[PDB]
Amino acid sequence: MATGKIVQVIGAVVDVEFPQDAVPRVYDALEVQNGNERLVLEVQQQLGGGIVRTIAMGSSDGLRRGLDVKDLEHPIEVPVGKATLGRIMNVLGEPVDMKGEIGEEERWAIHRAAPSYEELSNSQELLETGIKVIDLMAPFAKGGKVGLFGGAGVGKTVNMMELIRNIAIEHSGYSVFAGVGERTREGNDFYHEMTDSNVIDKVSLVYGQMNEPPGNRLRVALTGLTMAEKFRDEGRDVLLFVDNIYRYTLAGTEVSALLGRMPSAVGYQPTLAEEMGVLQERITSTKTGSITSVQAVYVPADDLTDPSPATTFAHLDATVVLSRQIASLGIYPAVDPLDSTSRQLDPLVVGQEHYDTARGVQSILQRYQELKDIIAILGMDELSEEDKLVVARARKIQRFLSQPFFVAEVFTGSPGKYVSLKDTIRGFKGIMEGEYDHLPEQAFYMVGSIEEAVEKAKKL
Amino acid sequence: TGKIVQVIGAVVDVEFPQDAVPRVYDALEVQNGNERLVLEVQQQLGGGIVRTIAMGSSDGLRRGLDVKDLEHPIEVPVGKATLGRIMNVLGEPVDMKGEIGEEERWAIHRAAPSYEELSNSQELLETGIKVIDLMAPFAKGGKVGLFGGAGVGKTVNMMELIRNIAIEHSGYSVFAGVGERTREGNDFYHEMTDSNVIDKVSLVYGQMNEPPGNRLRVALTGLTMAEKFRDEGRDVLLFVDNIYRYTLAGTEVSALLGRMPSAVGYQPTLAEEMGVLQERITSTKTGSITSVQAVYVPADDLTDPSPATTFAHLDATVVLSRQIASLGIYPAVDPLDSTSRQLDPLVVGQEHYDTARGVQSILQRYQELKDIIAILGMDELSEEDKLVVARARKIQRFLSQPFFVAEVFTGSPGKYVSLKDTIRGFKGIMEGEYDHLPEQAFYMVGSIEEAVEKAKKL
Amino acid sequence: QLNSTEISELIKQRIAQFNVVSEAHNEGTIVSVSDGVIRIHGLADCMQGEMISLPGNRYAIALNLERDSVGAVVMGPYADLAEGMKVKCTGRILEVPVGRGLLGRVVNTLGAPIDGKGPLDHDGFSAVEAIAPGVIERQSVDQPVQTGYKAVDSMIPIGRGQRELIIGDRQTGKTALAIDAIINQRDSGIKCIYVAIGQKASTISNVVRKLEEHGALANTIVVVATASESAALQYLAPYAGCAMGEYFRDRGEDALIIYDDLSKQAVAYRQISLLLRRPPGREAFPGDVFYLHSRLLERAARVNAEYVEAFTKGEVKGKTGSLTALPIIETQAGDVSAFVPTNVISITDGQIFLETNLFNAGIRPAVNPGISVSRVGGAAQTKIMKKLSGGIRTALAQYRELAAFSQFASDLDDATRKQLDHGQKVTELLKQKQYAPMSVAQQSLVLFAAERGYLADVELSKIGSFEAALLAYVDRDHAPLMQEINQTGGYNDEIEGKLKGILDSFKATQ
Amino acid sequence: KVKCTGRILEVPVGRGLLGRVVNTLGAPIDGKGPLDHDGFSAVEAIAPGVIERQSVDQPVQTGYKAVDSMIPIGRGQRELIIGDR
Amino acid sequence: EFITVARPYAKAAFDFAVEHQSVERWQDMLAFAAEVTKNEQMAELLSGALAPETLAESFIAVAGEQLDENGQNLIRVMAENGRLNALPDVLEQFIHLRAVSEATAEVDVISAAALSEQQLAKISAAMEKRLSRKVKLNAKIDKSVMAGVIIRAGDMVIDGSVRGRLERLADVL
Ligand SMILES: Nc1ncnc2c1ncn2[C@@H]1O[C@H](COP(=O)(O)OP(=O)(O)OP(=O)(O)O)[C@@H](O)[C@H]1O
Ligand SMILES: Nc1ncnc2c1ncn2[C@@H]1O[C@H](COP(=O)(O)OP(=O)(O)O)[C@@H](O)[C@H]1O
Ligand SMILES: Nc1ncnc2c1ncn2[C@@H]1O[C@H](COP(=O)(O)OP(=O)(O)O)[C@@H](O)[C@H]1O
Ligand SMILES: [Mg+2]
Ligand SMILES: [Mg+2]
Repeated sequence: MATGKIVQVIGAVVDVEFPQDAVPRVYDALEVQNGNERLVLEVQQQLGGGIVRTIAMGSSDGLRRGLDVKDLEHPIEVPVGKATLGRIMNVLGEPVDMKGEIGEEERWAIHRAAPSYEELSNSQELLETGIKVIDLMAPFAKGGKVGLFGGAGVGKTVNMMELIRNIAIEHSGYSVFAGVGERTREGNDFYHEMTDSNVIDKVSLVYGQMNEPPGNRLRVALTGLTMAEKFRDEGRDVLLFVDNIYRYTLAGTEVSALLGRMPSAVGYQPTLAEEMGVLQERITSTKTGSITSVQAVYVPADDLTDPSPATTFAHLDATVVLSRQIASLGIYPAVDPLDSTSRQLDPLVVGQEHYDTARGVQSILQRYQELKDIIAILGMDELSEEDKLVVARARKIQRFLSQPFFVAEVFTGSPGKYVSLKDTIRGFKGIMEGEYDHLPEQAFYMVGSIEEAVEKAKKL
Repeated sequence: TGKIVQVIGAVVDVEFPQDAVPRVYDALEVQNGNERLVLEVQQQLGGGIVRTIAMGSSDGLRRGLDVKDLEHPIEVPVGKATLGRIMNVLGEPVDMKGEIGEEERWAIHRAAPSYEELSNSQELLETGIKVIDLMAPFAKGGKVGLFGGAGVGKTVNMMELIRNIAIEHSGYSVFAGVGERTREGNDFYHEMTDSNVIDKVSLVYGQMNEPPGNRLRVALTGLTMAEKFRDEGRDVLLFVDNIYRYTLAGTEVSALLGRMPSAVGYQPTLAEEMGVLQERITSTKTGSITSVQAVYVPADDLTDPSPATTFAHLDATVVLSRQIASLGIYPAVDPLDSTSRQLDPLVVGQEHYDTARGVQSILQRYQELKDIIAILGMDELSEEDKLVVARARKIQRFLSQPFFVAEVFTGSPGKYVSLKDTIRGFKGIMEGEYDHLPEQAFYMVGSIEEAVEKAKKL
Repeated sequence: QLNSTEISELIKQRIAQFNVVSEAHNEGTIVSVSDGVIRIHGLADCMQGEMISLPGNRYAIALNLERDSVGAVVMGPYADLAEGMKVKCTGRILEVPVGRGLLGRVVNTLGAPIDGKGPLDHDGFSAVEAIAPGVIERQSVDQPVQTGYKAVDSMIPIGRGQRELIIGDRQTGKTALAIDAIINQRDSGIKCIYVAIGQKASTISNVVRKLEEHGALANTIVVVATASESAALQYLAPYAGCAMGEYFRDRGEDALIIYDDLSKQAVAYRQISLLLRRPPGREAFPGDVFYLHSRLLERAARVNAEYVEAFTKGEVKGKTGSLTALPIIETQAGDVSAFVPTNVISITDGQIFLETNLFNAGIRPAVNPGISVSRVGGAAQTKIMKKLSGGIRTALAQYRELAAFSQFASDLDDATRKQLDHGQKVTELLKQKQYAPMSVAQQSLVLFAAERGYLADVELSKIGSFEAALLAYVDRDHAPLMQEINQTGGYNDEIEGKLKGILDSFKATQ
Repeated sequence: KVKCTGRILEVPVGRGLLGRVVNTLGAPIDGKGPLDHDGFSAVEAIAPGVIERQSVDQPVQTGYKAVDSMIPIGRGQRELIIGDR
Repeated sequence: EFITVARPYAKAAFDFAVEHQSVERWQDMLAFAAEVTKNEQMAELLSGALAPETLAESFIAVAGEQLDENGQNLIRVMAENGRLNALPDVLEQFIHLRAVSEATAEVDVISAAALSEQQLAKISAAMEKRLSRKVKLNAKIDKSVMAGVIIRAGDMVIDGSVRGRLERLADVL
């Protein structure tokens, strides 16, 4: 039985009037017959006299005043669980994929409180991703946040696919990919590249792209997160990918402007630092499971002080920078090891040996960065006999960082490798302290453990 | 007689019969719980409604309370009776001593003296500070203002001026602490009481814990005591520890009074609210007020509307800067921005004027060279430009001075420098007779004869 | 022409009988709900600042008593509320539970426990909003508050009753220095309080279990308002922490309170102020943002014994209480010429500025001299520390600027080869490891054998092992005065002689 | 109660104003007694039209080498003096 | 114009009048108040800055033919809000609300000359089938129509006038 009446329509904002006692609550979902298609409205404010101001999860065109509105007694609810693996859905949990229907057993509301204080895991742990550069220079905390800062062409998608693969095969978790406010072309070719790599069976996709009304681009991230939470409750370790969190911030700004709230520090909404925390606070390790998150980040005008980057960096635990220079060198993954950062490189968190190994590698590479500039203007033979050795070890460290991925075989043919942390610690200790000096630099390129480097040097 | 009908933070709306509505600065009284709260009416709306600012904490006020119409403005004790004592914004005693023995009480809202009643004086006043009375000398009965951001030295300087003039001075003195730390008010009070000079200094405090109304009206209630001492024919010293907090306390209240905001948030009436106060603190033909005002500048922005509109009301403006303070060069005065009405050859003599202008000229020339030194290094400079650079750095060091009040931040003894010695030293540096000493010989010394000694010990 | 929250059925109730005040003044009804702000109709008895009780177990704070309705903010999840809910006014101004039974608990901003250990053993309730002691009730701060850090106890001394800003960029050791200053009070009679505003819950749980490991948790109260929680809780949390510390202050005891981020209390208050449609000022902050922090930090004070007598009705005769505050501020890109950082620099006494460049270069804690100051100064220090460390911060203020200007070469080598090796080794020996607090004796001997030579020629750059051997030699054999120079703080020639003797006695064996 | 005069702000004017200090309403404030004005003039008025003007071809001398040589001012000219404090 | 401010007051007055079975009396009470609102002297008083309470009493006095429930409460509530000038609209909304619950429509007809009362009764019975209400026709004699009739039923209109067809033809060309 419908009970409300549409009273206003201004852009994507719809006001509906209910009996004085039946007023919906704040985040409840209403629905309307916009012609033949049904339309879902998410309430945003309760005004006086039974009026309720909501935002349309769809196209607002065609709505009359006085249309009948039906009050669903619950927030937006989406399917969760195994049934959603390999599918594609929109904010409302509807298959935009055309493989039919989702046979979910259960549905969850996208809005809920973060884990309680006594519910968090009283421990701190690393996530072995299996990638040498990330595991060494920027380890992942199980339940932390990670930023991806590279541009395009640098292979970001292959990095995400390798993570999706390794978290499923080597660990025993699943993954959710929430694409908020990004090109539809990239989501289509990402789905196709994932089905051409047999990882689609292990990831659940949710999309709100640039062509979507503001509310979809706002709530898609909460849909992805609430699926990741159902995977967490089952006792698993989950990976959640957010394809651009800056667009989540920007869609919150658009919705705030539509509701008519005063502009904050740089025009952003006044609720910026709370809208961000309400998302990022649900991504935590718990004593039943954990959700780790990888978030592609975009910095407006290359300004690390702008309120959006400034608010995002408060939550990230690690930061991986992708550089085109490293890719032009033919090194993949193209992770820049000097700027890549993690706050788990704390000798009491990860240990003294790992910490000092990473610091040594970094010092060697940032010395090579200047010896390269000296060479570029004075020639090789100006360097002293000591610098000529640090260059020789730098050019080998710089190549032992490359790796073959199980998903990159279509490019390099190599079977792809998963490298344990202690083994890469061993390998870089070796290369760094002069051991393995007696083999050429090409013996380290695109190889797994250092024993495979010595055996390749044998074959070479 | 009337009843509260609204409470928005610091502002309160009161309804009266239309035949009894109060006037536009009268005081009103409310029984807030068990305490007694005073409201000052700011506006007469229609219908008999009146908008007021609470001279106290606003919490606990119900709407519908009865309020009592005092038919006179806020009035404070004044005169001899108020000398060795601390007072509230309402003129109530705030030290634990008994009541004040005043015979007369004055309303804190008063008109400025007439134009034919003013007086102007060239009589230079000496301070033991090199930079201040070289670059920005000020005269008996004039206005001085210390501009700076946060942490740059405004209070350590005002206290040095107090020590160097206010003790070896005959007449009375008044200190108004408008929205500053209570710790510093207690320290000042105990310093005065332990120097047996408290019998000449009258204190008022509206420190930064107080609600907006106290910080708003405390400066006026202090100016009223200064004015009473002036009208008795005396000559008075008036120290205002932060006048910016007088305008700020207005801004906080401005929006609640229903006034559309102006340029950077300030109230529309910023320049009138400031001029109505600054213009009654002046010397007259019956008496003179020599005043020192600290003037906080927010975010170090000297172009913010409040400093910009305050610059016009002062005779001597001493501008402190954070860049100089970060070099350890206290007092951190910027000599390329401090100025004075009295820095004219017909007032200070030709030698002083020429010395000050030469100092300015070569510090400005060094400013013009800094940007090329940053890029190319100091080796590209002409042979005579290296000399102006070195002499400019030596002047910048010699402008520093140790203070008797800073004797607890560093250990150095305080130094008092006479005007003759400072011009004798700067004229010596400028013409190169001290070119052979290192820069460190000039850091934190008194006269130049102490720099020549410090050079021997490196 | 706009409506003013007068609606059909409320007008109908007034139609039934105009004087509805014949009904209870004790209660009203919610009329609208938006982003945590609530409008209530009725509540003729409400007073500003009052706690209004909502269905469930929740409270709102009455901010506005307008002509016909009360504007309030909800202290908790607000989405559960709806129009027409009956609401009752408790006749209490906002008050938090307080007492010494809170020590070792983790509590919500409303004093509701958040650990699993059950209810509170609080003494009573005290108002969250108060006016600090007057100017005549204060007393001069002249007692030392000891942090474990050789750098700050020397350059930036702190004193019971003082207020030290800890300001710096993100990830520069602010919380490290704060919780280490808390840990160092484990056995010095001075209570601790840590209030975390806007911090993500993993961090707070980690620091709580870290405090528990080192045995400090039994001595501290933890107040938490995490990043997920309503803006009203984040904005009112530090006032609850201050109200909890002010109890010990007013009983003539000592407390040290740490506000983990005032730069996020400011943001929560800006959110609340902009949702209430107030005109913003510089950087979009409200006009009264200064008055937000001042009336808070002005409550950290040291009070004379007459005030403690007048407060406790005579019961604690002749002891002086104090509350020491250390607020933390985060500044973007290292600039301090910003609105809120400069607002707080204009309120606290001292200023410990932690620099990102030093922090990356390995100099930790990255206490930047020349910018950092202590406005209380040597009055806070034990006279030994005061005399040994006379003017070195201003020495480094110029050492830094000169090493920055004279980049091409060490020219004019009069003594710069000694000056800029002394000033290098001093920096190198101020370096320290966290969770390793050095008592005043260990700091004092180390400072004496750096500050008047004895190590300006020997640039050995093996300083960590040298000092770890020195402090071990003096503990095992060479000194029982390590429990005398740390009991008094005295600076005699008779003890200077013993210090020189032990100095050379150790020296002759390295 | 308020009564509306049909008048518009007028101010004293004349040669007797010459050498006096006067407030914006024409009242003396120097204390040297009343004004020897020559009637009153309207504060708000209309400037002379296009055809009533004449070309500026007469100098008004500042006595400053920097201005009179390179930024001349003529009788009837409007010259802004603009700068910082 | 204050339709939007009058909606709540009209809805409250009507929703109260049906709890007390006196819609018909309330309508004329509001009509009296709507007329007093128009006087040239009363319109001068309503503009002045009197206190809402005494301004409400200065309005009760000129209308004693009012219930305790109706005048002495509604006028006071509207005075507290300063809404009294809205009374002429609070009336119309009230009428409209009534016509909704009573399932009635005030269809208007326009013609060049009187209709035969067979035409008009057919119009009534036909509109009552087009709509789902008891219609209440009122005619207007407008000469510019010349022939035929305009039937206006709120925002719906059916135009059969020869002028409308003529100027439609003029735009077919
Ligand atoms: N003296 C020190 N020596 C070595 N490492 C240190 C020292 N102090 C702090 N650290 C390390 O620096 C890291 C960051 O410090 P911390 O988290 O306290 O900074 P913060 O001010 O809390 O930053 P934010 O609160 O913005 O995250 C910590 O992991 C800690 O291990
Ligand atoms: N691990 C890898 N091994 C080999 N080649 C790689 C690897 N990662 C990336 N590449 C190369 O880099 C290219 C980057 O293209 P693409 O992944 O589409 O960039 P982006 O995904 O950022 O748009 C890949 O098509 C592939 O040729
Ligand atoms: N001559 C000086 N010697 C040493 N420190 C000084 C001197 N002048 C100012 N300062 C410094 O100024 C700091 C800030 O205090 P103050 O000058 O009162 O600040 P504000 O200008 O904000 O009132 C003091 O802690 C002190 O170190
Ligand atoms: Mg000060
Ligand atoms: Mg921290």
